[PDB]
Amino acid sequence: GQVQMKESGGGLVQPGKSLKLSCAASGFTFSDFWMSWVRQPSGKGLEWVARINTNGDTTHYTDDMKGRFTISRDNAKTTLYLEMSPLKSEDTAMYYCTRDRLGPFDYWGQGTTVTVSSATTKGPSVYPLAPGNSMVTLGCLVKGYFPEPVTVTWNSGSLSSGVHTFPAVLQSDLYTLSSSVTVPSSTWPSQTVTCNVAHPASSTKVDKKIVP
Amino acid sequence: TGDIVMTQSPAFPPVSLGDTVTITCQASQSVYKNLAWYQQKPGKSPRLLIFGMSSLADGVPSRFSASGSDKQYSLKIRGLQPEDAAIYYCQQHYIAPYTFGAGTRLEIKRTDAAPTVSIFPPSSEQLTSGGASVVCFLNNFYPKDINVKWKIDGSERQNGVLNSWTDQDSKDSTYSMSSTLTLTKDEYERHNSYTCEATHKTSTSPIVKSFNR
Amino acid sequence: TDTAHGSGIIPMRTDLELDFSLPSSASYTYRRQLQNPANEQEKIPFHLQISKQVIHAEIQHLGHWMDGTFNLKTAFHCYGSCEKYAYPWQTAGCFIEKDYEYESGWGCNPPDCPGVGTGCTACGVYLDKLKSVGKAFKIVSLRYTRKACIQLGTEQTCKSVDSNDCLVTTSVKVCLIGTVSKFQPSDTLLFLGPLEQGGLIFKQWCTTTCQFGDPGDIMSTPVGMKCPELNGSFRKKCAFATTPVCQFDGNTLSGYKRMIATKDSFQSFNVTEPHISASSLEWIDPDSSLRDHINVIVGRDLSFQDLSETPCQVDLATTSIDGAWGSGVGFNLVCSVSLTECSTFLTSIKACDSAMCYGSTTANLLRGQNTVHIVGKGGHSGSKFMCCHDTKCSSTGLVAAADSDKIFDDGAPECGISCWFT
Ligand SMILES: *[C@@H]1O[C@H](CO)[C@@H](O)[C@H](O)[C@H]1NC(C)=O
Repeated sequence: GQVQMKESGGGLVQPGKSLKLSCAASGFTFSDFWMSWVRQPSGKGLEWVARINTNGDTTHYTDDMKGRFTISRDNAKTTLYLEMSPLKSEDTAMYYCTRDRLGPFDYWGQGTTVTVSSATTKGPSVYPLAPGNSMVTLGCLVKGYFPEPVTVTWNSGSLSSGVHTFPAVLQSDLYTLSSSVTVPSSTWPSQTVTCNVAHPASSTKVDKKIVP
Repeated sequence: TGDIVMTQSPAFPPVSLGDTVTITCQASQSVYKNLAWYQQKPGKSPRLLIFGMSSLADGVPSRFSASGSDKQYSLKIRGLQPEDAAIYYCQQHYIAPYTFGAGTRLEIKRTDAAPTVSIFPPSSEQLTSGGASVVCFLNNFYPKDINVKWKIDGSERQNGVLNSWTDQDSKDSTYSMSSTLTLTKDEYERHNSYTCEATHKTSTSPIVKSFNR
Repeated sequence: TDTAHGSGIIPMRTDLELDFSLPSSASYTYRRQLQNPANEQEKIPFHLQISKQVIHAEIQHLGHWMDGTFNLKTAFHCYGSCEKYAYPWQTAGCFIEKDYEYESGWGCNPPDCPGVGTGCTACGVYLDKLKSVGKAFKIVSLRYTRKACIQLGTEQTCKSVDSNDCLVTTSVKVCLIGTVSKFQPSDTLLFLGPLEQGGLIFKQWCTTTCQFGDPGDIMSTPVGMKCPELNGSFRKKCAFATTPVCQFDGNTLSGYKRMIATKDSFQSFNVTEPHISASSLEWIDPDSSLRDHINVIVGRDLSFQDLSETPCQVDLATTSIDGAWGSGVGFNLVCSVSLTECSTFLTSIKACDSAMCYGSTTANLLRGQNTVHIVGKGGHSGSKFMCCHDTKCSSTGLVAAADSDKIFDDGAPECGISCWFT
């Protein structure tokens, strides 16, 4: 019924190593559409990368990546793949698997981040922010992590209203961001407000209860 | 390269809510009908809006429309809403390579709102790391032009501060800002009071929120 | 026994460039003999075979077009409100209701209900007899492909040339650059019956604001029914001491009825060899309403020495004939072509006589015996038709007693007036 596509296989690789990205599609006939990969840098325009036909005998690439990228598909499992040769620092972007209609792309996935740097993974640190009325606000600080991204939720994600996740700032190979939530004064500290932070690369999962 | 260039004009002035807006997309060559419009909300993935230069994509509200003459196309929106305030792209698919555009971001014009300021002292868990970080939140204000300033015992401090800004909200069309003054424990134990001031056009008098140690 | 029925000999002093405008349902056959400018007796064959146009259209399944019948009913109540009771039209497939809530005066009132501002007059327009009449698709993108084969000396190469691809070899290059098309994106193709019967083309197919009577008003989408609104307004016609009836002065005929009424005002099209999937619709247009621009270029560095060692020998013999030599009846000739010293060789055989050649047939011969049929129209009473290659023909021929969407261009000099009415 519904069309759903999810990317996976991204992260951090060294400048000169290989990496293969995967993308699982469901909800439509995977063996009847042309597939394509489209990446986008941090705050830049979209850039078409590759394209594959139904069976796999015709593959279109860009004049830049001459034999560096290799797109493939598996119709038995309805999966799309993108194998990459030793990468460079100019390939750091977020890759989307799209349903190419010989031209426009009518469906886009979530997208995975691919980072090509010579840095090492670093574990984050979650710090609660206690007040120091009418509508109280609380904070949750995630300091010193690498690389992007992270996931911040409140009470298993059932606090979407009044939430504010702020863009991180890069400080010499170390990111850090903060989240802000607003709840009525009758709920806190009457109820336990929990901040959930997740970091995929470092396999970090921290749940902190905000207390005065 | 001998590819077609899709000139998309950025920096569009803000428009009021509920009115009619029109974005243009110029082409270096006539592609005649092979034009698609996309929408990329802040943080989310792109979304196909219009294909074939006149055909609405599935799941797109009826208040969207597109047309255009030779190498000069437009995208019209009637009855603006706070949701569809994002970046829009145009793609041609007449001849290879199928190139994209630059991107045009909208901005809903609302009434001026006062920022909800708040300050937070460093936590006990952060003190174990050896450093201190004071957080000052400024949520739900308009417009985006705002200034922040830190005071340590009345003295001005404009170094070691890291601040970031959020895009326009898709629910109330407001902005937000988070500033963080990072110091060490050796310096944090020397002073007593810390103040976070803010200057916005909603009031010439700067709002003040401080705390003692 | 050979006869001067050769192909066009072209000296290769300069490069050979060609531009073609192939019709939609047309197959071209261009063949010559490239001559070495350093030796008159050194010639190599050059064959160019281009197939028909294959139209690939990524489409969007709009669903089924439904046809219904207009119906109007009226419901009156003395007390209460219009949003209190139910009506038989509210449970139909498509229905639009306009009610005059609390508008009960006295001039429109029946003999019963001596009240004012307390009744309810509801009017319901519904559609019944909903039956599918055709299938609709919306064009998202277009693609045109043609399969081309070249034969130069002893080399043979084939490829499916797209718009973003070219058949490029060491000496020949075939590109597909432009395509004049009758179809373009954002068009709506409607098939009333099966695919092979063709369909119609609609540009203003309603999508957002559909009204009863427009092309695409009632649609059977896979998600569910998509009912349109009406083109008109309601009114309450009433008399003294009578129940108020409801009138609707608007459009009554459905969208399918008006389409059948003015069907001649829409664009029609045919399809041949159709292939439809969940995402595409491939077919060959037989109306010859599309033109493809093909550029062919052969360099003059052919290296006539390499393409001369062990050429393709071809022997043939006429073995059967069937038909008449009359201009309109036609005859069928059977040739036994024997290809030697080559695995595969692309050429064409012609059915010629002492003077002219009334037919041709292109075939990719294999090493050994090959049976080739040639259709021809024309000839005279004493015309002894024979099978013929470039120059060599069969030893004997046969005599008779008492379009095809192919194009042949071999550059042969046709007979003048001496072969007309003889
Ligand atoms: C489709 O084929 C029929 C066969 O008689 C022909 O009359 C008609 O003109 C064709 N359609 C078009 C658009 O040429």
